[PDB]
Amino acid sequence: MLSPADKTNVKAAWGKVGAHAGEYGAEALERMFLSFPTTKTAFPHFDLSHGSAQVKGHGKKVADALTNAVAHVDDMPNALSALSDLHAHKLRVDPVNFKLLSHCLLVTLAAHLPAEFTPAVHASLDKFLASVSTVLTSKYR
Amino acid sequence: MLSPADKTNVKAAWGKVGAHAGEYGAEALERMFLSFPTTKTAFPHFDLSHGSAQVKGHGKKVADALTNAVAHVDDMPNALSALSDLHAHKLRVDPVNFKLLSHCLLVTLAAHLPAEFTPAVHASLDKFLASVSTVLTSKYR
Amino acid sequence: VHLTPEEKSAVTALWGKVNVDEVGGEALGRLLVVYPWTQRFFESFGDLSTPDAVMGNPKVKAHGKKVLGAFSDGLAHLDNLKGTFATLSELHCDKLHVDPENFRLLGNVLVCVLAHHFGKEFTPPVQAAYQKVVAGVANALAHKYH
Amino acid sequence: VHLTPEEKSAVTALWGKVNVDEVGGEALGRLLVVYPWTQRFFESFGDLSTPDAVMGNPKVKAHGKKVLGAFSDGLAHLDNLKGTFATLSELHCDKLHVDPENFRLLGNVLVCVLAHHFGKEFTPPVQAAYQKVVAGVANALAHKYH
Ligand code: HEM
Ligand code: HEM
Ligand code: HEM
Ligand code: HEM
Repeated sequence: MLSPADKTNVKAAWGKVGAHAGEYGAEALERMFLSFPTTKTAFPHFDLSHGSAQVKGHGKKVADALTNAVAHVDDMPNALSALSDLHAHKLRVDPVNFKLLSHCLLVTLAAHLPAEFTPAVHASLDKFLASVSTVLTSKYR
Repeated sequence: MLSPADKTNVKAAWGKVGAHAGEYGAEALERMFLSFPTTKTAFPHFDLSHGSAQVKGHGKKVADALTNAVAHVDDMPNALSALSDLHAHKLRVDPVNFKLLSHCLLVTLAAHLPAEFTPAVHASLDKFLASVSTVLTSKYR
Repeated sequence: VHLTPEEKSAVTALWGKVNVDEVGGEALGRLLVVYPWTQRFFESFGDLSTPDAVMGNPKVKAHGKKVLGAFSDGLAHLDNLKGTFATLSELHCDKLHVDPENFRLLGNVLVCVLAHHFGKEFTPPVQAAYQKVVAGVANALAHKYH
Repeated sequence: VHLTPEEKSAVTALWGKVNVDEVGGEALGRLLVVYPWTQRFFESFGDLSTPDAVMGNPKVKAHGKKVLGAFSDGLAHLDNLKGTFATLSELHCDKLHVDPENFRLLGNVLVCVLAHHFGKEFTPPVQAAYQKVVAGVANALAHKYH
């Protein structure tokens, strides 16, 4: 459960990301693929070479979905309902992988927001992606 | 989220458990300490030897909170609030351990209730133990 | 893996009483029922909509015996699981795209099944030795992933 | 720890630029603020109720340096982590009673701190080398648990 303070922190930090979202989503993906290679089994149809257009396109989508969740932080389960059915019923990606991508999103954010990635903020962002992950995984069984 | 068939399967299984609840809780604890020795770090104050009285007593406590939760299966968060508080603010056991004990409770049930541990019932119980766990870790931060 | 002799021998004696056909069928099926997302890899097996259907599926049963058949052969090689399962890891990674986390899950289901079948004989010490074999097998199956 | 030589040089090269005293304190601080349950081990450290209380606590800073000093020392022995950390492993198990998952948590927070400090210089390839390193340190610290 997010606290008022968490929502404030997430809005602030995500606010400074701004129009870098897509770019930061693609980098998270690249980070994940290199640090945790078992995550690649979920993308066999993709070309995963550095600078790949599929990876870039996928980053934007992921980033847009996270921008939506921030715009709907008091109603995330309904705002992400659709994405949640998709993962549970079509994609069927193991849950363990959501933590790995969450970790990588934080690393990317930390790499790009020196001034905003304070401790309290890191704590809030980590609680946020943990909640996003929980919703997207809620209907797996 | 537990479906009605889940609640029905869990209720049936646990009902057969009957007066063996405490004996099975102690058994699961014992299988956990041996199978997953890192879990012993949470009980440096207990005598952990076979058949010791602290494990027995503790098995019953756990087993009773589980009976309570099956009886309040539609209202878990409320029924387990105090235990949820206790784990998050005092004991502060690492969330990762809940999965290990859960698994050992399933092995203990499979072992004692062969006719009742059908695949659908295995599924339901795994889901119930997972929800109990979620509830007991929901206030950690 | 780091298996004590009393451990090595608890594993071996029990496995001698295992009906690999029934046990592999029951393990793979329970995997598909208890963790439904694992059904992705087996779409072409048929109807997997209900536990009953899963459990009665012949391709699931035959697949279970093949899997447990290979597990069985690896138990004669506990000092070299990595070399024994090397080409199997490569295939699972490169041709089949199976997340290793699935191996871990199959392993725990397998431990539930052995318990179900053997009751009292599947004691806490016997179980601790099977958890080590099962993780060791999963680890070896994941070893060549890149 | 299976590390390529280019992985080993990228790790070492960056570590060359780290101020361990300060990074030691940042990482231990953030662990306690982000994963507040980990505070159950430092109740004698006084006030840990808000982030500045934690991050500014002199005992937290002094302990952070102590923790990262030994990590650092392990970076000079990447081929023998297990041996290098064996007495620390025993200690954390038998005296301190620290669950090993805590070593993984710290590992991940350290990677974020390195990325916070170094920015773009902490490239995807460099992070991946650091991930292998922090996992090996965590495994080595856990290895004598029993
Ligand atoms: C923060 C967590 C995640 C979010 C917000 C997210 C969001 C999305 C979105 C918006 C899509 C696009 C679906 C469409 O076309 O409308 C998608 C697809 C997909 N995601 Fe998830 N995703 C997340 C995590 C994951 C992770 C952990 C995995 C597994 C590693 C994953 C694997 C996939 C795959 C394989 C697709 C389909 C890609 C394709 O074939 O084009 N996602 N995700
Ligand atoms: C199935 C999930 C669990 C349930 C339902 C449960 C339930 C309980 C109950 C009823 C108590 C006694 C509280 C009291 O005296 O008022 C307790 C305490 C405790 N639990 Fe949890 N527990 C669970 C999982 C775990 C986890 C996995 C561990 C860590 C390995 C754990 C560690 C402890 C510890 C150390 C105590 C205090 C023991 C003592 O000093 O007597 N529990 N739990
Ligand atoms: C003890 C762990 C496991 C072992 C030893 C094992 C072994 C095998 C073997 C021997 C084959 C036959 C390959 C061939 O024909 O050359 C196979 C095929 C396969 N396995 Fe595994 N496996 C394990 C776990 C898993 C699990 C957990 C999954 C996914 C849930 C999985 C998915 C597959 C798939 C998709 C195939 C191909 C089936 C086909 O040809 O249609 N395996 N496995
Ligand atoms: C990189 C991993 C770590 C290393 C290399 C490390 C190393 C050390 C060292 C050198 C000491 C002092 C030894 C002594 O007092 O005799 C120490 C003490 C301690 N460590 Fe670890 N540590 C690590 C991670 C952790 C973390 C994750 C925790 C807990 C969440 C922890 C808890 C403690 C505690 C409680 C002490 C004793 C503090 C006191 O004096 O009151 N350590 N550690």
